Amino acid sequence: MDIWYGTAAVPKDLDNSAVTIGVFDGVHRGHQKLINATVEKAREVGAKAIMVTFDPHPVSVFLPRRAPLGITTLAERFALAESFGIDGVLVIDFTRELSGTSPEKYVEFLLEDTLHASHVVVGANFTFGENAAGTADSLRQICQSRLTVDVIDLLDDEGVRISSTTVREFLSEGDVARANWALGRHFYVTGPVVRGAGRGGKELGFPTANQYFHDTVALPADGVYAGWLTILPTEAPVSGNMEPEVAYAAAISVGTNPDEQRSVDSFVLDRDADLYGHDVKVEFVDHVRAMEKFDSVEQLLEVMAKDVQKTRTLLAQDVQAHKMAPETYFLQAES
Amino acid sequence: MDIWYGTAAVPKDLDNSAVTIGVFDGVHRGHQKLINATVEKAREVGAKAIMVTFDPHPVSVFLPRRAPLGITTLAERFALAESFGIDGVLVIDFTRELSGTSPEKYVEFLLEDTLHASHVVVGANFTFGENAAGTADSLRQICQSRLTVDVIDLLDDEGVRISSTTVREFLSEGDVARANWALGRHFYVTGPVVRGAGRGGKELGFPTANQYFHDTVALPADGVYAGWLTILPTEAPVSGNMEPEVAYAAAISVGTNPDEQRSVDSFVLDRDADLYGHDVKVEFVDHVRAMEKFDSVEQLLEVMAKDVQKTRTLLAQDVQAHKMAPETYFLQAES
Amino acid sequence: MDIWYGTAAVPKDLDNSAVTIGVFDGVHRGHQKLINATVEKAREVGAKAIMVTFDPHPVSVFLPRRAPLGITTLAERFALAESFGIDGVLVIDFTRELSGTSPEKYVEFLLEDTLHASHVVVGANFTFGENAAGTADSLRQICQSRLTVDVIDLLDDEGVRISSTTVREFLSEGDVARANWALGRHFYVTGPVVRGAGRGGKELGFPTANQYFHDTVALPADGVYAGWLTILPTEAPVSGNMEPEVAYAAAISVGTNPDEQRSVDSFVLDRDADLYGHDVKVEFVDHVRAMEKFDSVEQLLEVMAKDVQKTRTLLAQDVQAHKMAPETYFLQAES
Amino acid sequence: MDIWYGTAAVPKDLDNSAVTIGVFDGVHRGHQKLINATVEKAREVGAKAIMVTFDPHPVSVFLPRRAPLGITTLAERFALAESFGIDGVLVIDFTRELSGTSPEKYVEFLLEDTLHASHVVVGANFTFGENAAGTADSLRQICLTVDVIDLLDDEGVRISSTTVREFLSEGDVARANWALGRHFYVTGPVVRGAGGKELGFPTANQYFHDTVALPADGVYAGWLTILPTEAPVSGNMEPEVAYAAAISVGTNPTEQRSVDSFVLDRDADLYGHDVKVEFVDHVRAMEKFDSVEQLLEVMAKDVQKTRTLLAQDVQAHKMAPETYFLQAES
Amino acid sequence: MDIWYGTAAVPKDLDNSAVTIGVFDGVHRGHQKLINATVEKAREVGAKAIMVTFDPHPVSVFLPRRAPLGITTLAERFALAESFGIDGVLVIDFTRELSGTSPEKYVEFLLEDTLHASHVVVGANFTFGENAAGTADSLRQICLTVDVIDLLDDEGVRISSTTVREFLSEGDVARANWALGRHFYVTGPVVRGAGGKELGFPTANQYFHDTVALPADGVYAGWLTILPTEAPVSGNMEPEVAYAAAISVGTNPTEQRSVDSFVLDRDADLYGHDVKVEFVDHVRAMEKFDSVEQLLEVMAKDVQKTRTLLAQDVQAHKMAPETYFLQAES
Amino acid sequence: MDIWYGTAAVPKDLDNSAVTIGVFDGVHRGHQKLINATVEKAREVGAKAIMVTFDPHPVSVFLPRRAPLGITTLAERFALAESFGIDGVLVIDFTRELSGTSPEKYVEFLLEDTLHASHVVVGANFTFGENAAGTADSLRQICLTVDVIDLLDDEGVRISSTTVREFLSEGDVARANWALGRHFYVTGPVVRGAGGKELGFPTANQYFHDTVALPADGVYAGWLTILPTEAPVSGNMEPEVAYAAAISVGTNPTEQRSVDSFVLDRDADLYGHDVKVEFVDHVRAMEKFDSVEQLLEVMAKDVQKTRTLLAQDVQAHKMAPETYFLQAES
Repeated sequence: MDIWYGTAAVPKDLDNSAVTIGVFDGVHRGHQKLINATVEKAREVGAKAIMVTFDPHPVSVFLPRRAPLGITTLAERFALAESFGIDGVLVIDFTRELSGTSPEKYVEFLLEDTLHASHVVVGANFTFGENAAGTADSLRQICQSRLTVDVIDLLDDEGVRISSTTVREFLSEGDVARANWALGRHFYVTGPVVRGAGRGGKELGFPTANQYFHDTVALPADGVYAGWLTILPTEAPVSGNMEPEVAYAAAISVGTNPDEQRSVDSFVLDRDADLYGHDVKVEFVDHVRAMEKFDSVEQLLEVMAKDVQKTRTLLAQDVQAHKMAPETYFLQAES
Repeated sequence: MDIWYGTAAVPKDLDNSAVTIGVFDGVHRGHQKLINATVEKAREVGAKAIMVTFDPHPVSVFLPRRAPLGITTLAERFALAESFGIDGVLVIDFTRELSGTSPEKYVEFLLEDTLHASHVVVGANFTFGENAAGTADSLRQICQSRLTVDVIDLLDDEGVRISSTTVREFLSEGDVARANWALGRHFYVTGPVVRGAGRGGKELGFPTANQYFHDTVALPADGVYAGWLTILPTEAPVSGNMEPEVAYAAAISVGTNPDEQRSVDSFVLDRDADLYGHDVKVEFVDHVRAMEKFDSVEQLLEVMAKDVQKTRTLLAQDVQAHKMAPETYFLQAES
Repeated sequence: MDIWYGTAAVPKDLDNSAVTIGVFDGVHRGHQKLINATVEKAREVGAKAIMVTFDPHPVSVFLPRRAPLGITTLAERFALAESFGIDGVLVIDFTRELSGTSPEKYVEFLLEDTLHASHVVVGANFTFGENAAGTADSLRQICQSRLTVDVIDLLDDEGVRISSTTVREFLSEGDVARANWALGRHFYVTGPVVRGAGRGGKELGFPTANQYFHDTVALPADGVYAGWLTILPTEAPVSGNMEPEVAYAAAISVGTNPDEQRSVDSFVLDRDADLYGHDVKVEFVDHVRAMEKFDSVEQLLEVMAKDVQKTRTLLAQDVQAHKMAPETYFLQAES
Repeated sequence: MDIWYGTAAVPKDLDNSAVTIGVFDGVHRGHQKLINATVEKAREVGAKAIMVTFDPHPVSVFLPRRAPLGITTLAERFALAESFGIDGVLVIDFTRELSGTSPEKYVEFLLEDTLHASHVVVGANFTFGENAAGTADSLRQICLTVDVIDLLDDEGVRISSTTVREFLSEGDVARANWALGRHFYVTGPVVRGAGGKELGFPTANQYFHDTVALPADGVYAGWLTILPTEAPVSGNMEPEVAYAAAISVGTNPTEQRSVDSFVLDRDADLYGHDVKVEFVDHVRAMEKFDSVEQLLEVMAKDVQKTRTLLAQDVQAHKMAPETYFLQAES
Repeated sequence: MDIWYGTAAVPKDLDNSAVTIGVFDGVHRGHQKLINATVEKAREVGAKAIMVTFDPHPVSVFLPRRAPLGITTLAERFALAESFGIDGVLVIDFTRELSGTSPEKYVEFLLEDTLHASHVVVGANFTFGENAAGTADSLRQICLTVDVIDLLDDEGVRISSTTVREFLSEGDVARANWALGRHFYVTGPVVRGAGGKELGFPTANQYFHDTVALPADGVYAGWLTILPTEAPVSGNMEPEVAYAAAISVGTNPTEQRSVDSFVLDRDADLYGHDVKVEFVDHVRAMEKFDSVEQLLEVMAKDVQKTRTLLAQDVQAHKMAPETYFLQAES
Repeated sequence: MDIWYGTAAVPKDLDNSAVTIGVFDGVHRGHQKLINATVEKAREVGAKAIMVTFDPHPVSVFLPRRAPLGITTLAERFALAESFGIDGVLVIDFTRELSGTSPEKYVEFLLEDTLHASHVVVGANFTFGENAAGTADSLRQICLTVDVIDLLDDEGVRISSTTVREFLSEGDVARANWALGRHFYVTGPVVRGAGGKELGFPTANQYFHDTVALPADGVYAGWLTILPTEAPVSGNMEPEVAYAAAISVGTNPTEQRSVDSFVLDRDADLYGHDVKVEFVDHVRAMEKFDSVEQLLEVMAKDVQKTRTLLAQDVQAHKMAPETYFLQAES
């Protein structure tokens, strides 16, 4: 999949495209409707399916450091776009271009001159141009004859509007199950594993993996979650009895540095391993409990054992729910 | 108007004075009663009207960094004193002098030896001398024969006690209208304009002016306010269509750095300007709304347009209320 | 009293001991039951009475920077142990040894090989060995024949469980009287006195002593307390009219730096002194009031005088309660 | 003078203009040659004299926080351009536009479509377009009359923003001033320091951010002016008069810079006012003091030396202020 | 290869082993002599080749934050040991064990009870036990065949972790590489910088913590490789190919280090990928730039010099990468 | 000894006194001449010997955070004054009083009204009143008998707070001690470091703020004393005995100072105790270590050198401690 930063990086000999445009933060189920429609039309006419997206977040251009939390990193947005069949992503920076352009010139410059589009797919909530004057309705009238426009309704399901906003609200409440339901997959983060408390292995109380994430990353509320930890493909040696590319059952503690840097510390069920130096994916399945303070090692280990018990039950159920479950996983029936 | 720092800076040949003594933070309507009485008596007897005030705040001498927030800067206290007819301000630093003096020696040294006063005006709540032993009643008895004393009742109006404390409470609640009512003018701050989000001009979403204030400055609660922005007299060129010395209608967003440094970002109605490098006065008129987070540029601009609508209405009313309104102003009837 | 850090520092020719094992944070009334039983048995058999304790806190090994607040410093734990008749303290660091040992090998290595114990005294809640598998019951069965075991019930009195946890809860609520009741003494801190607001002496509003404590130190909730300040033995000269080794009546303000560094500022009743450079012990007796903000020096001094009035009453009562009262004290009947 | 941020801010009805282009940092004597040529032409033809300049500094776009120190602020660059008769400044941000463009489309977009220029004045070192391909040579060929002006050499010294920054960093403010064609200055609010009659408390305390070019740490002779204000002044100073001053430039150790001004023969405290400090000559390097007696002695010597140096500056009145206060002795 | 943290992590059923012991920082050519001897023996006897190493660095236990800079990370130490055929690494933390022990009980506890060693390979400088009393001499007497290998001297230079750190600190990466027996490298994620087609925006921006040994600030010729990934790549680079690159090493002033790579003749942005940067030779010391023209000119000269140096590296292909991209000219 | 903060704290019924005035930082041998003369007179006449001193340092009032480093703390200044027989110290804060006053009213307010002095002893360098106008000369004329004592010169060296600070900054503690008339020392609480029997873990770890004068970074021979306490001591040290020690002075890089004491032939941990560290002579400059073997070797050499130097100090017993512990060998 091609990735272009700014209109000037798009190949001049681009022949034809079907285009979808949006922030696409999270690539949730509504976003997938736009992408699927774009891919389908591109196939039909023998064109490239192109996503136009935005980095930095358009809100951050007006209100620096008050933009919405990123449901996914830009990199994972690319990975998700590719997985749903996008052939190219054009990333637009509103501090560089297209911020002060009229709706008419926006379409002329972006859709026609740059992308040579024959079809554009946008959500009902789409806006564009100076002071957000262009709407989904405007785009339909501006693109009369010149190219076909498919405006897709926002997705309402089980009485909830699926949007980046609603996914962020679920995460903030610790309702990862509802977040997952709206995303169409397990919410996840990926990152390197650092040195933490003790060394991973025989001690139940030392995490298998310690990670830190910056305060622009959307994470579930502080607490303990059932989930799956996967060591991403690697030839580096692994300390202990975990293999790369397998989803291992884990109890995951999300915390906040006492400093809004967040910690994600994973306790892998029934395994003795230390994952320092590896890149790992952590997917969240369900909430287990709120954070609490411990007054003794005995009490700490007791609560950890209960976390393991409930995690095992939640994950045994997740494996059945199954469109989301991992293809290759490890979960023991008991300790 | 003369400004003296410490008793030693007062001219030795000072002939005669009528004196008022207090912190005078805010120079609110009660303070104005003390000042007006002092100016009147000074005129009658051909004397100088002198304010004795205190910097740092007397509370900060005992409890550093727990003094009350400054309603105005010391500099603006001077400007306000001058505007009500004070001829000289004596600024006393309790870390340097007069902290451990008996009431008797306080009067002897300050009022007689230093200021050569024939009249003193104080509020009913006045205290002085070591461990605050001197009261308004004490001053009357100590100054028998030697000089006349006028003790003025604290101001109660519309069932509220007008004091620096009550003004601070109104500001903290976001009730700038009540603060203004107690002050007898629009609450304001002045400062240099810095570089902020984007550049001021055609974009409705970029502030016309970005400012920052230290955490010792009393400001209204975080939120959006209707008010007036004035570029103070200057020969420096101005980017865009604002002229110096005119009060321009503005929607003002008061925020807090996510760090208790406060931001004041002003969106000037119907103008396209960037005020970087200029000193500006921002006066607050009324509360418009609480702060909120924005999930899209469309939503942000929508709320900003509603802020403008309500600001225009509040300011059209302010112009009529009129003892406070600015003498030279710009406010369009519509966008 | 001997203090050994780690098993390797214990004398190889140690002949015989009666041992008690625990964190012992606070050396509260329950802890004293364990210590008293250990001292008694050691005397009976002509052995050394040994405390095995832990630093860092065992919880901090698993959850760094989330361990419980220290009721006392390690140093004061030593001082308290000595005062109840302990002959030696062995300090174990679980990052260095005994963390991953089986219960059987824990007893073999620590109690037999290192301490040559003939008797061990533990609380009903005692655990030991890898993943806390050893209990008070396990210890009894493991030590069959080899050495006698006395397991002492946790102390319940007046419907409260006396534990380090309950003492910490009382302190956090500002209930120093209940904390004191559980400890069997006045809760106290000791530290050097630094330069603070003004200089101690004639001014009622300047503290006699300013102190700061790190955020790992358990202190009562922010507010004002009645208590006793003692200058610890010293030949250094003392500014003002306080003598070393006398408990002086004081109103103590506990605060928090606006930074979780805590301040303890003591206003010594009826004394004029500045304690810069001295080490001082501050013991808490009862809560007087919550913290408040002051808008004037008059108001500040008024509240301070009321603090003195209530402090004098609370301390006059404390002197009668008397098992805790200080042996040598200064408290005037009136100002 | 108008100020436009970006090409889209420029009025569409701009009928005609004479344009000069450059960073113009310091608006030194070489820059004045370009501006003077641009203004003379415009006033001759009744057209607007336009300066195209750059913020952030073009280097900082490639190397953030490794750009050269600002000889003046952008605000003072506007003030100086206006003082030399420029009618409009267009400020270009290379992170927003005119970066990836070729020389051909740079000239078409900027000079023709945006500014409708009939005349353009540039330095011999001028470059433009992607990879700095465009040169003063490349501009001439593309038609719009083009005046290319040699870089200024005087007394064997190349006058450039670089050579001015060198003089300042070395503490040689006299040479800096000679290259600038005026006294180097900074302007800013006065903050609280230590308050007067006492010789050792500064009349004014100021701090500056680390991107501001200042002379090397040391003591300098200069002039302090209170900028026009109706606000009251504590002590015996009046606004809009240049007062003789010994100026101590320092660094906050363990690079926020301090500029503390001791005004000669005046007893005043300038807290809250905006003040202009112009530097005339170097007096001495920084030193540490072990007693008050020593400090006050060296300060009296700073004053003596300052009087002499400023007396000379007044006589060679080309750069001296028009209304000033300076006593011959205490 | 297995990795065991502490003696208690080692399998109890470890029947037999050939062991080498040391800090092994950098796994330089002297270290390879020890590892090669340990591996040859084990493969001969069908036993496990074991490396006992130390984290934290033994010096840091006595002098926290005064330990020598890490030539490689502990992770790269594992990767290198595995590359030379080591079957297990035992990592010892001296704050947990083997510190207060005598030489006798060190050997008994570590080599006999834990590793069941029949052969041990150590450097002539090896010491152990409390107060570094144990020596290579003291090890021989205690029976387990012991091979003590002289420290490596080549071309009149002692090859040690110390001499490698010296070469790096001086900017002499060529000599560092000669002592290492490979190109010195670092690996890490690429972060955001300034985004391409523009020569002056780096292809990849990286930062490193202050315990990482890096060459002296300056510009170096090297190779950048995108580590194996299925993630998409922006621009015309493929994973697992070594691309020619001019690498600028810098320091965040007022010691976080930056490593910014300008990949020759490629237009790409490697944000979010993990990248290996190997250093071949020094090009130039750091310098400041006063214009874009100057910056781009020096960058073109960096590219020219880099092409030449890398051409030489390719020819002397002992340390050169197996699959690489390098153009003879623009 | 009484301690009064400000003139208003002094008892009104103070009937008579002999006064000395000065900063008295370090209470060096020149200061002792003034104090001795003041005490002898008072004890002769049965009056109080009074020292008027200054906090903050008078320089810091003019130049905050540019004052000279404190040779001792104010607390140790009180302790030293008391040790030389001073009956009261009056501490003057120049930001509170005696600043704007003339020489005449300074003497009237301080010496007559406040202290009721019949005798005053000052150094030849003494100044007072606004702008340091008052001198030792100006004091004599104003009647109160006045003894002005020359500054101390010995072995061709001027003994002053300045020359003591110079010796310390250079690492020449022997010369500092000679000028002081005692071993230079600091006192403070011992904090946690790395815990013993191990030679390389310090017996005591301390930190000091950046206003404390300390010798240059390096290793020194000295004595460590645990100050009187009933608190238990871990290991084989007793309170109130001076133990031989190798003392490492260091700086927290990227200026908090460390003082880490390795007590000879003792196995102890002094966490939580207050400790006095006195410096006798310089052993070596700081160096970096690349191995534990090297570190322990140099530490053994530090111990050997320390034994020799302290043996000499004991013999020339004028500055040596009265009760000490020092072994001739391990």
